[PDB]
Amino acid sequence: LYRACLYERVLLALHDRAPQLKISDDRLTVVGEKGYSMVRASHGVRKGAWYFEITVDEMPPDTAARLGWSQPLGNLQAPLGYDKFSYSWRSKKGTKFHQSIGKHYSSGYGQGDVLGFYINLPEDTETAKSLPDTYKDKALIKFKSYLYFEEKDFVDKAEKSLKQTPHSEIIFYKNGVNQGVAYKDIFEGVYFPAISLYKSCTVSINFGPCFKYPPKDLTYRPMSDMGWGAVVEHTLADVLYHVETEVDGRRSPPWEP
Amino acid sequence: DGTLDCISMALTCTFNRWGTLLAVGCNDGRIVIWDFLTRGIAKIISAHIHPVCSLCWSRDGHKLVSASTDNIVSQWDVLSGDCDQRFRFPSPILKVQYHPRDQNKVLVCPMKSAPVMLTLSDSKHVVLPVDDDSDLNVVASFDRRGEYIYTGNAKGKILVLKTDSQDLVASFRVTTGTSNTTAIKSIEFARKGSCFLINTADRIIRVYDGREILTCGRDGEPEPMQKLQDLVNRTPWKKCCFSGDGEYIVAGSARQHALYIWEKSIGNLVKILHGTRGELLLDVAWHPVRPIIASISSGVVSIWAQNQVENWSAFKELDENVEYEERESEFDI
Repeated sequence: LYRACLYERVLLALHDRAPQLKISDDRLTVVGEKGYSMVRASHGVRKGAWYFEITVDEMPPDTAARLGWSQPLGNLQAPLGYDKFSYSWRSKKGTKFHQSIGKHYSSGYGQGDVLGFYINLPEDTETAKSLPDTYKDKALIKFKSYLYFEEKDFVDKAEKSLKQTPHSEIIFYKNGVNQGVAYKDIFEGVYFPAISLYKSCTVSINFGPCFKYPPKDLTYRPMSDMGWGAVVEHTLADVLYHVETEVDGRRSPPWEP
Repeated sequence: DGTLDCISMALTCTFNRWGTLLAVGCNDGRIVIWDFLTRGIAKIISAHIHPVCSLCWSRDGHKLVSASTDNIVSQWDVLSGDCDQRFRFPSPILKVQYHPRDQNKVLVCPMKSAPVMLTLSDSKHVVLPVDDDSDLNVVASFDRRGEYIYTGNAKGKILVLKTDSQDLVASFRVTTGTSNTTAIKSIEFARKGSCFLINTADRIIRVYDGREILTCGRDGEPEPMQKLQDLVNRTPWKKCCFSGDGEYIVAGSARQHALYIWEKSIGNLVKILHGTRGELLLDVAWHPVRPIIASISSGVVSIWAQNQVENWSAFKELDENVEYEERESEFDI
């Protein structure tokens, strides 16, 4: 087996879209027909600082996309911010949306905005302060005409206590120009970049090597870099699980990395 | 679709001007004026010992002209039931018809003689002309306003005279298609507008617009507004009539006791109503301001109404599922 991903680059994963969510790989744009929906990228951040963009190609008045981040447990039919595990921006006026609450602690949005998205989560130390073990589930299925793998995802968290990940933040840019900080309070758990569609919204996510107004930081990582990082990590996850079940013993170096 | 047990020997009926009362003749020769709203008989008039085969209301509705089978025509006040006037002729009367804009005048179509227009004020009579002088069977009718007289013979010839001068203002013979004539069974007009219909022996109803006949002149080739028939059964039509508005036309198949309903503009068959297979259809009429239709068959009257979607279907009633149109702020606070 293996978790081989049907993607030439780190893109919006088709496995985590709603059945009412359409894609066009000419620009990998995403569109819908009725109400709101949510799609996510292939990768997912667990530590460090990183950055991506969204390019908007169509925004009629009855068309309002929302763009941001969301942890798993995020119902991909909801408009990216209806729960406490998602933090986005509404693309009518720059308005930060989280817990379905709109906040005007933000700049203004434009119809042809190439918006940059910077986000820094602490290392898994300050994220967990404990073991970040990744014992994975793997189940083989043969759907109608093709083979696929099932894994167990996380459960709806009843977390009502605020324990922000230390020194984590989110910054929003309009064409590189700092639109400002969006959310400093960031809950634990991995996050991934996500896009919510209203009726017929056309937007697309984009990585770093083809950027327009990139930050010159030496620490932040584009979408593709964290993408292949997570891909290699899950490769090693398959390696270690097949090791566990197949050969007696396991062993890992001095824990820190 | 609803009958009345309180009247017997129904032979001929006629709506009042507003479709509130119905005067039906009986075999005993009695007038039964029955009301729609109270759904009961309003009056009983001892008209004749002879059954009544022709009945017409006055414009004010206070007069009814009745024709017995004894060739006895008589005018009756609807409030009192008295025989206002009474006349008798040879060649027993086939039909009477008040003049729509002058109730003093009334046209009469007899069996073998030409139709004659009489007045009630003066017991005079004007014999209307006959084209072929040998028809012996000519139906005649006023138009919607009583300005012209349409006379159709057993030989398909159609004369349009002016009601005052009896002068030939238009003429044409209807065809059986190839080259032949057909017995003009009846001429009907619309109480609204100018469209009229002809029932003929070919079992084909021909709908025209009288203005087109007037502009067609004498001895012309006016085409019908519509041609209507039972292409399936080729059934004769004992009696036909327009709708009150004049956009629906009904025919009574006495052959199989059914009712065909077509439109005027398109002419497509609206529907069919089936009566008792054992009943012999005799008389047909439409409510002048209602989708209600009175039928007389085997001495029994039946009523055919037409209701809307409501009377139980009135939340906001819809027919087909509706996809909810989600908004931009549909999930916003």
